[PDB]
Amino acid sequence: QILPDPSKPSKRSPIEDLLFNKVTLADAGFIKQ
Amino acid sequence: VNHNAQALNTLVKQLSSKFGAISSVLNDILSRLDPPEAEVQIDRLITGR
Amino acid sequence: VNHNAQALNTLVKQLSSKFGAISSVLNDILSRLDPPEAEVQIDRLITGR
Amino acid sequence: YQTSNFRVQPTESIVRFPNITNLCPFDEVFNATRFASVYAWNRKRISNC
Amino acid sequence: QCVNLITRTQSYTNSFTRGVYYPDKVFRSSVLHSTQDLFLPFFSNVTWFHAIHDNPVLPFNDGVYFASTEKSNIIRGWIFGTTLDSKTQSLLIVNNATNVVIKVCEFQFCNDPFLDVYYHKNNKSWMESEFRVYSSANNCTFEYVSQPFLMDFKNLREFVFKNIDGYFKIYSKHTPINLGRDLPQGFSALEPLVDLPIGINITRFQTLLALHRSYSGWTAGAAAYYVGYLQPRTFLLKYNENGTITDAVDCALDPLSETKCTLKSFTVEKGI
Amino acid sequence: RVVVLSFELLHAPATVCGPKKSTNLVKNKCVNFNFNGLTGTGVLTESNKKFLPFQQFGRDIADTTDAVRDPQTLEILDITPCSFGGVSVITPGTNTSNQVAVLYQGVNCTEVPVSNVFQTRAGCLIGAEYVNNSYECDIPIGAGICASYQTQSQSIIAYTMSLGAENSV
Amino acid sequence: KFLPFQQFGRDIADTTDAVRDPQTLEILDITPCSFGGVSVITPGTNTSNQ
Ligand SMILES: *[C@@H]1O[C@H](CO)[C@@H](O)[C@H](O)[C@H]1NC(C)=O
Ligand SMILES: *[C@@H]1O[C@H](CO)[C@@H](O)[C@H](O)[C@H]1NC(C)=O
Ligand SMILES: *[C@@H]1O[C@H](CO)[C@@H](O)[C@H](O)[C@H]1NC(C)=O
Ligand SMILES: *[C@@H]1O[C@H](CO)[C@@H](O)[C@H](O)[C@H]1NC(C)=O
Ligand SMILES: *[C@@H]1O[C@H](CO)[C@@H](O)[C@H](O)[C@H]1NC(C)=O
Ligand SMILES: *[C@@H]1O[C@H](CO)[C@@H](O)[C@H](O)[C@H]1NC(C)=O
Repeated sequence: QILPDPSKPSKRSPIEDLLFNKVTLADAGFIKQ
Repeated sequence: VNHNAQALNTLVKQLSSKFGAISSVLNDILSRLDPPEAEVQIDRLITGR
Repeated sequence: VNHNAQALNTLVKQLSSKFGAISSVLNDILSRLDPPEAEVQIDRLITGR
Repeated sequence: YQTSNFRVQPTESIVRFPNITNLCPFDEVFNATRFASVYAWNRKRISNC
Repeated sequence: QCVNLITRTQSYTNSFTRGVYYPDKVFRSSVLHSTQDLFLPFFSNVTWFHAIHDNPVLPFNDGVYFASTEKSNIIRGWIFGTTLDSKTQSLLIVNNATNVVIKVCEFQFCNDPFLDVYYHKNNKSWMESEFRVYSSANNCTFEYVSQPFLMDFKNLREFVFKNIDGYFKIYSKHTPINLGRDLPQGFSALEPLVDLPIGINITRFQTLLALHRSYSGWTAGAAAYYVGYLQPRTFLLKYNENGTITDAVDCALDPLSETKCTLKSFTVEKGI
Repeated sequence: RVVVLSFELLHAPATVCGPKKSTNLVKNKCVNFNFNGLTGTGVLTESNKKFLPFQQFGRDIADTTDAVRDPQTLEILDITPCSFGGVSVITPGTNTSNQVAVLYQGVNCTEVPVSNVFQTRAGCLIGAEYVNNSYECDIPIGAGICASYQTQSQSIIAYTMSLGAENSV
Repeated sequence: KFLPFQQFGRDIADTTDAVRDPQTLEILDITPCSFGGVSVITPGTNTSNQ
């Protein structure tokens, strides 16, 4: 649950995937604006 | 995240506040008035912003 | 405690200062003057406060 | 080191307004089959055109 | 000619959440917008008139909400103006089932303004005359013609009239309803169908009626219509993805509504 | 024959006056536009927004105009602001070299003109040559990218930084 | 207890809080009328409208 998940594209853990889904990012527009 | 977003929104919405001047949009201040008397309004907008 | 009390007292004392206006009592600016000047004086008080 | 800012400047101006359609012309007042005598001089109101 | 409609059959009813319109011509998507404008407050007192064949005098009071549910076109038009004694301009709106006619010049307006139909053989028939609706007309600064307002179940017709800065604005909606429980519970915003640069002062108004003749016959009918008044209030409107007002909050209705306007959201979490 | 025109400018709303004309609509180009007295500047683009038939503008959550309806062709045009940004200069010390690179922060490399042009997520990087290597960060550029002064003649290179030497215990 | 020549009464922050009545020569405290914030206590609208 805490080690990186290789199946997914970004090598995040299941808990880190949940964390990134659960926080709704707002000012992250960098490359295309 | 929210605190910064609302600080930015306060900053943006404060652009459209005349700060006592005859209007907030600079173009109207410039066209309506001559340069000397519109200078006062522009300076007030500048100090407020 | 003392710092909080000092800050509040300074805030209250700032009300009885003219801030360049010809009076510090809004009723006086209203009664003794006319809109095209009382309005500006009141706005200067508002900016100061 | 952040030395400056750049802007893309607007190349040209465009102005667009709705189709020029509803005109009551003056052909009805100049191409009249017969005018009116002075003591009974004809008069027309022209509005919303 | 001037045979009067001596009838009011006045009643009173709840407005629910009816007279919401679009306050400007700006598209907005998936947004909550706070607008301070002249609205018909929620759950206000709307007068419910029944007219059968007096005092058709009504004020304007910053604007009017009008509604009707009549299946046919017994309701035709409206008379607007400050004083109606042919001194100053008086707006008049009339439907003839194929277009709508708006005039502005002063009219006599015999004290029971109504139209009559009275089948003819003159041209063919059915000219729906006007002779004693207002008798005379002169000094007509404005005039206007369009596709008729009163188009086409139950078919509720809602209109909002207001008068700002020389502009007479008319919003409306045509909502077909089934239960027919007078003003239904739900939401439906009124789109701005007309703006007229008329520049006159409106303070009183009245409606207009059809009254076919039998064969003065003037066969009796019944027309039921509601009138509410608008005053300045702050509303929180909810534009969906397409730009439609799908919901609204009246910020001075109750404490929860003031909270909703403060949080600028339609859902409030537990707290103080 | 005599005709006299008499003009009333009474305080009622004005309704008779001259044509306003229209000039043509330049899309995909930062123009200075005016649609029915709604003025502004920016790049006009075709849009799939669906206004309601009475709606003429589009507004943003911050109350700025995002779209217009063309008053002649009933078409919705998105408006984006022109392409401002910041300009940073990347330098090894002048004790080392007088050669520099320039970063145009947060803009596309296509619209650069106000030699080794690279598109980072921090902006358009000019004068640095991107390499498929990884070193410890020397000069922080932006989203994972650093710059350094390299040998193989000396030049300014841009790379994705290395977090460290990999190790399997 | 005003001294027989005194008319006003002032606080530390130089605000009047007493007045001598010019007719009955009585001293009246002055208190600001009343005011304060208004807070709305709600469960979620997910739970009730009360
Ligand atoms: C740069 O612009 C081109 C076309 O102007 C576009 O296809 C490309 O996606 C843009 N790149 C970025 C990073 O904005
Ligand atoms: C009609 O009016 C036009 C105006 O352009 C004029 O040139 C023409 O001579 C007129 N013809 C007649 C028959 O009045
Ligand atoms: C109103 O309608 C009738 C028949 O529907 C028509 O004869 C009459 O000319 C119309 N009036 C106006 C002013 O268009
Ligand atoms: C309008 O909104 C509805 C949902 O309320 C949606 O189904 C419909 O697709 C929208 N209109 C368009 C043109 O997509
Ligand atoms: C404006 O005129 C053009 C003529 O080229 C026509 O194609 C277009 O439909 C018209 N649009 C409106 C809104 O009148
Ligand atoms: C003022 O007049 C009242 C009568 O109205 C009297 O009773 C009182 O003693 C007087 N006081 C002074 C100080 O004059």
